[PDB]
Amino acid sequence: ILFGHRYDAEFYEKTIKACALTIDLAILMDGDKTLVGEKGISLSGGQKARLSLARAVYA
Amino acid sequence: EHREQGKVKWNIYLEYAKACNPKSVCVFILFIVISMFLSVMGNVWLKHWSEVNSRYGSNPNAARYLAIYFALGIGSALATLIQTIVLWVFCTIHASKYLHNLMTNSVLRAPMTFFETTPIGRILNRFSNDIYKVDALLGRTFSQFFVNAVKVTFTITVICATTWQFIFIIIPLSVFYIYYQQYYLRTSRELRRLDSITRSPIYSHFQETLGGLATVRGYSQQKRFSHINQCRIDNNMSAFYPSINANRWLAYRLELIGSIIILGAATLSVFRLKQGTLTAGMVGLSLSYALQITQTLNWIVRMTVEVETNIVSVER
Amino acid sequence: TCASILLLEALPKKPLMPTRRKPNPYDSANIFSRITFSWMSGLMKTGYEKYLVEADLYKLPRNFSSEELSQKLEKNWENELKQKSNPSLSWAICRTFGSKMLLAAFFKAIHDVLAFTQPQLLRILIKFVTDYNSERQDDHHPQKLPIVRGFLIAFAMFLVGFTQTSVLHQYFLNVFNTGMYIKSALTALIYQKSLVLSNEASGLSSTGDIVNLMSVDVQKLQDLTQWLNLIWSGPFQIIICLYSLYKLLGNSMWVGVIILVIMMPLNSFLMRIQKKLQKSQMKYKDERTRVISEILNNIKSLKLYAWEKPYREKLEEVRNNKELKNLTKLGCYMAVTSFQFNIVPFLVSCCTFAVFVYTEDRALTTDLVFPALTLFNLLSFPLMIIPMVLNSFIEAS
Amino acid sequence: CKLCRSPEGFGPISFYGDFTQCFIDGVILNLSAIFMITFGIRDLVNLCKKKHSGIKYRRNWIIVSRMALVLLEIAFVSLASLNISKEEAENFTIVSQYASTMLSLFVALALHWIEYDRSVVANTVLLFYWLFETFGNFAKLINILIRHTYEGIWYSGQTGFILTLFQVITCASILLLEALPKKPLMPTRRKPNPYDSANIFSRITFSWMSGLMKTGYEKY
Ligand SMILES: CCCCCCCCCCCCCCCCCCCC(=O)O[C@H](COC(=O)CCCCCCCCCCCCCC)COP(=O)(O)OCCN
Ligand SMILES: CCC/C=C/C/C=C/CCCCCCCC(=O)O[C@H](COC(=O)CCCCCCCCCCCCCC)COP(=O)(O)OCCN
Ligand SMILES: CCCCCCCCCCCCCCCC(=O)OC[C@H](COP(=O)(O)O)OC(=O)CCCCCCCCCCCCCCC
Ligand SMILES: CCCCCCCCCCCCCCCC(=O)OC[C@H](COP(=O)(O)O)OC(=O)CCCCCCCCCCCCCCC
Repeated sequence: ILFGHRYDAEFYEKTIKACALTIDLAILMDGDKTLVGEKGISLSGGQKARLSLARAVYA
Repeated sequence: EHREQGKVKWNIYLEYAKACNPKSVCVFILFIVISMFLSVMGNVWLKHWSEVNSRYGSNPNAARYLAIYFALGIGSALATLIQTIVLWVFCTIHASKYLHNLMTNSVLRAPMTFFETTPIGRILNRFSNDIYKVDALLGRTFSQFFVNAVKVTFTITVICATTWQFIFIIIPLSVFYIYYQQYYLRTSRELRRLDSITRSPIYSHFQETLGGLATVRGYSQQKRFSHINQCRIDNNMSAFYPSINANRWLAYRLELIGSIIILGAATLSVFRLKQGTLTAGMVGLSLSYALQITQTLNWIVRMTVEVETNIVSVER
Repeated sequence: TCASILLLEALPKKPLMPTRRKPNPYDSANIFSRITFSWMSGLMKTGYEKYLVEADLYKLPRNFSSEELSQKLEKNWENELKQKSNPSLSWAICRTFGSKMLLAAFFKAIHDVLAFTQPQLLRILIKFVTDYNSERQDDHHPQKLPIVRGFLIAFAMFLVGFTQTSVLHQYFLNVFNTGMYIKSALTALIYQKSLVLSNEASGLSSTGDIVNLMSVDVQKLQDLTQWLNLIWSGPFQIIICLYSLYKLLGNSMWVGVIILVIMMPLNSFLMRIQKKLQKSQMKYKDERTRVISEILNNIKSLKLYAWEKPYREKLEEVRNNKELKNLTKLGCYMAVTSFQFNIVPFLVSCCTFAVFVYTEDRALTTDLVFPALTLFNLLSFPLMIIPMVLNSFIEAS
Repeated sequence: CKLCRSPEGFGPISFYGDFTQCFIDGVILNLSAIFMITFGIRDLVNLCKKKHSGIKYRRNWIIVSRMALVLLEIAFVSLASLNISKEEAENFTIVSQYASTMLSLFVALALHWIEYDRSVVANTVLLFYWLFETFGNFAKLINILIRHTYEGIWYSGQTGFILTLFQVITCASILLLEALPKKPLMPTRRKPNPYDSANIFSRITFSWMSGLMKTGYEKY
């Protein structure tokens, strides 16, 4: 999500909630600290699209 | 904050030696010794023959000396052949058969809680790689270690037969050799592991970048992704630089040990000469072996490394 | 006094008065530690004590940064592309990194010279012992041989060995650094080129292929650098061997040279057999691993049916028959190649002594004999490895 | 009464200024060897009994060179013991010196091995043993060489001279490797005093004050 952009907690939380990612991030064993598996097989297609949107927005 | 190094797991070596029939292991060592004894006796015969050619101004009775020399050399060659055949047919194959049988019986008889507890990849890996290693690599490395250990024992024996005060030279150098061999046996494995660990991230990051190429260019994250690539590299090279200068370190010390062995053999042989009881044959033989000793010291050290690398497979 | 001053230069650290990983000691090591590689002693201790982790490794030396190397090679690559009608990446890399390979060539030249001096000191010491005894038996007239010469030949053997080692490992230091430079630079250039590569081009060349450029091809250039110096130091190390051995044995050396040459094709044939049969063994291993993989992934139902007995039988049939017959065959060809390596260094010398004895009226004396064994030992290596060098060179091309 | 068969008797100072051979072997090196036995055995026992395990000093090129050079000195002493002529074998001073010094060398080897792990300071009896040995052997070298230059003959053969010269070099090296090398250690208050971490040679030359002599020269 950060993709090299410096972390601001307020904006990051705002983007996580704006993407409605919060629900899908809660399912992660470590939330935003969960590592996505090799080649990205650890996440759903729509969830990955939402994550890409999150990166774009947090940029 | 760190994990101490561990002494060697000798029980693992004895379980492998019990896998191979230890009588067959004794036979295999016996034929290494016979191979080396016939080699060194071939050179002793060569020393005698050349001394004969030297006192008599020309080569007398050549066919006899040459036939016996050839006989001893072929005896060494056939001892090596029988040695390797025993190693494979009797020792290594029997051990691989026994270990795979034992592991399959145990794995199958394990309760399902075992399969639930452990990942399947961690079992498939042991059934593929840890078995292939004991199939081939481990037998070969024990061959190349015992052949060379016996070779060093016999070069030292022949040099000490020529000038017995060489044992006094080899004991201090034994201490240095063991120290160098111990340090290398551990840091070489560590640094080689670190090289193999840090290698993959370069290519994994590269596949990732090739997948995300258009997005990287889009956000113009090119400079950051390039810097990540260069950090992956420089990390790999910072693990590789030691992994190679470790060999340079080792080999330099062992070649000093070999040069000091040449100096000791030559000077003690010349002291024997001054005492009047040296013949050109003794110095030629002793010193030929002393010239060969350095590469066999290096073989021994590197085969200790390889044996330690491949014996954790028997452990697992 | 000079020994003391030399020690006070070499040993003493220079003191200094009043989470990152430390700078590399190759930068803080005087030429004597750069020669004896004794700056590695600290990392050799650390690894002997504790399990090393990426934080224990000293950072890279001054000029190892992939940034610096990539820019250094990129300047020359652009000069090649904008200057020559037929730009050649080979000459780009050469312009950039051939200085160290010339220096390593110098050290390899010295090392070969000394490697073939050692048999000459051996021949000289044997000849000296012969003469010294031949005089003392007469005694038991003026300017008779001194025993000192024996000790000075011994000390010259030590000096040759020691300087040989120093020059050899600076040769290795330089070629391996040049391999590291070439890989650290081509890896970064491959990355930065992919980042500007067109989409259609990157689609034409698969991603697997493009990452093999960096995973394989650059490793084969790096592996080339280790061997590139043998393209001349194999011929040099054979020429001076043949000359020494000719001046020693006469034209009876040619029998030994012929035997080694003709054992080279047989050696390569067996090497091909060995790799072929190892690959076949690996594929039988893959077969047994498929059997195991299905057994394990099906373990629940397998244990429910108690079908683990027949599946054990199937697994063990696969192993015992296919994999173990193949492995015993591999063991027998291992025996054949071990026999070859034991006998050929013998057979070369035995045959050349036979031809010497029956052709020359000279006496096959000790000083002819044992230097001949040493020289044939030295000659085996270049003949044994020129194949691997040319193989590496065509792969690198 | 008279345990020596040399015409130049136990007289501590010979006609030349040197110590006689009987004196060097009989009292200098013999008392050095007995000093090592008597006190190195004591220190060895105490260092074993003080603790089950060491303080984890890092085994080093220095400890391996001390052990190698001690074994080398054992080699030279054994070669000298064999170089004894039938005449010298009747010299009780010579034979006793060689037997006693071999026994002391074994004690010294054990004491190096234990000391390295167990003691912060380079051990006192080791340092003084190698300083008595480097001096007994250097005065034996001087004795042999003076006898050569004036009387024309080596009293142990030129090989005995060579062994003595190597003993001088070896013992000097071992003495330096005791004295100079710091013992390394592996992984706001003011620091502990170096008088506690200074071997008897630094306690004698007060060379533990050098650090504070530097600091005061640099800064107030
Ligand atoms: C900062 C600068 C200073 C720092 C130095 C600190 C440490 C000092 C070390 C230097 C010591 C200087 C010693 C001077 C050298 C003495 C040379 C003696 C040579 C000599 O006298 O000639 C021959 C002696 O014979 C012989 O063979 C005798 C050989 C041995 C002589 C005994 C000397 C003992 C003292 C030297 C040892 C010092 C080493 C200290 C570790 C006799 O010749 P001839 O003409 O009479 O022949 C006639 C035959 N009929
Ligand atoms: C100057 C020249 C000197 C010449 C010397 C002569 C040398 C002769 C050969 C010796 C060279 C290598 C010495 C090994 C040092 C060593 O052992 O040190 C060991 C490491 O040894 C090895 O890793 C490999 C030893 C292999 C032994 C094989 C045992 C039998 C196996 C049975 C299987 C055989 C059947 C195969 C078909 C570590 O110990 P430490 O961790 O406890 O460390 C304990 C410290 N706390
Ligand atoms: C012909 C006569 C010439 C006179 C003497 C010639 C010898 C040449 C002297 C070169 C000095 C060597 C360079 C080493 C630099 C260095 O140590 O540098 C000190 C290094 C530390 O690395 P640095 O160079 O970065 O400081 O020491 C170490 O940490 C490890 C030591 C190296 C391990 C090898 C052990 C060798 C043991 C030596 C045997 C001792 C016996 C002594 C009595 C006989
Ligand atoms: C009769 C022949 C005997 C053979 C040799 C006998 C000499 C006895 C050897 C004793 C060793 C001395 C103890 C010193 C301990 C120590 O240094 O210990 C090292 C000390 C540090 O203190 P520590 O003891 O606590 O470690 O070093 C220093 O910090 C300062 C050094 C002392 C300052 C004086 C400088 C003297 C310079 C010497 C001249 C060099 C010339 C060499 C070539 C000729």
